[PDB]
Order: sequence, then structure tokens, then C-alpha cells
Amino acid sequence: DLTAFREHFAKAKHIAIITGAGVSAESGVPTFRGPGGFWRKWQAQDLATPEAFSRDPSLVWEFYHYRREVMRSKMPNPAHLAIAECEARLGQQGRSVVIITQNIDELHHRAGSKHVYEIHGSLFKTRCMSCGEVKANHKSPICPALDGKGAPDPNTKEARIPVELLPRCERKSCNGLLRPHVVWFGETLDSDILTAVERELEKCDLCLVVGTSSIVYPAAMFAPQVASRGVPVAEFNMECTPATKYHFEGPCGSTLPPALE
Amino acid sequence: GVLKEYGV
Ligand SMILES: [Zn+2]
Repeated sequence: DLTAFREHFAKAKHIAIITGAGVSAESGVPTFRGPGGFWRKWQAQDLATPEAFSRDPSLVWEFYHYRREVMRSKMPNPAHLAIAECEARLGQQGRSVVIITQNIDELHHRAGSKHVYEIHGSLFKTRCMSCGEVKANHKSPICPALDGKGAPDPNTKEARIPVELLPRCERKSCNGLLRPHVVWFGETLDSDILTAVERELEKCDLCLVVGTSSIVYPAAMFAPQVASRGVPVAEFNMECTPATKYHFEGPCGSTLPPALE
Repeated sequence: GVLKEYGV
């Protein structure tokens, strides 16, 4: 019942919103996971690993360049916008809204959200493999050698870019190879980020889970802690529930703006 | 430190 949810919403002083891939799929943004989630011959599992990057950094950079380039035409959706405007409106009333996102597309930022924790990183940040520096980067193309590369067709030829001409670190002394600042399969989530997330979840008095489920990851890491404080959890996702907290079934860009208005 | 997706 939306009315019962809205009664909690009206009273909540600290809302934590966790968002997963559903909220980014609705902006037209490929995940690369599942049936037809292919880029050339590969799926995301194959490419988003340090082993892929070590063995074929040009191929991995072609893949990330394609993804960066495709973001230009993909736009935040009504769910992202509702979330951002809710944060602004409630902030003026002294009420806090924070986003904990699995998504690396920066769409929440483009929507206007300020308090965002990107637990898997961002397509538009780099990390230097040598000095460790993390830097924002929205350049199209990220480096000249990648211009016009990254085609997703199976029979595309590899660019096979010499490593020296992949994106390099611009601290004059360093010049290290840059990688995407995205958490890859087999890597740890940042401890500092998780500590900040734990503090927000512990202080929150209403938690929303959008475009994913409480029962799987990453929600499963924190949602039980919230529930066990007696705090309501509201899921917005296209997933079904049997005859059995709150669940609003459907696309989040339809459900969420009504819930959050 | 936490393993992205619990390693699954
Ligand atoms: Zn460097």
C-alpha cells in the first residue's frame, strides 16, 4: 500500500536509497550481463577483471571507451530525477537523503543528486596503476588513440593499441598506465566507502531499494542491519513477489516519482 | 575487504 508507505515517507528524517542495475537499464544503458549482454564476443564477466586488463589492456580499454561513449546519448530517467529532486526538497527541510549505488554510469549525478556513494566506482574516473591517483575524466575520446574505437560488433577488428598510447597519468614525473576506477570481479569494495555507508544505514529511518532486490547483493550486505532496527524497507523493482516491508512492482521510472512526490 | 558480488 502506497498510502502506508507515504505515511512513513512524510515522517522520515533520513532516507537511504540503494540503487542497482534496474534503474540504469531503464535509461537504455547496457549491463552486458545475461542473454544478449554481449559486446563483441565477450560478456562483462570476461572483461571486468584485472586478469583481462593485465593480458589485454587495449581490449579492456576499447570496451570501457565504448561504454563511456554510449553514455552521451543515454539520459537520466524519471526515477533518477525524482530521487534528485526529493533530496533537494528534503534537504531544505533539514531531512537527509543519501544514495548508495551499484551503478557506474554517473546518471544519478547527471540527475542532480549530491549525496551519492558509488560503491563500484565510476566509468568517468580513472585510477593510475603507478601512483594510485584517482581523477575525474569525461573526455571524448579519453585519449586520441582510442578515437573511433570500441565497436561492439562481433567481427570488429581489435585496435591493438600499444600500451604506451593508452590513457596515461599526467603527473609529469609519473606517466603510469591509467585504468578505469571501477571495481572489477575479484576485487574488494573500498573499505572507507563501506564504513561511510554503514554509518548512513545505521542512522537512516527509512530505506528504499530501487532497481535491485534486498535479498541479493549489494543490498544484502546492509539491508538486514536496517530491518533489524525496525526500519521500514521499500523495494521498487520489476521483480515479482508471490502472495507474501513494501514492494512496488514495475519500472522505477513509473513507480518512484509517485511514491517520492 | 568485501569481494564484489561475494565472488559468485
Ligand atoms: Zn600516476
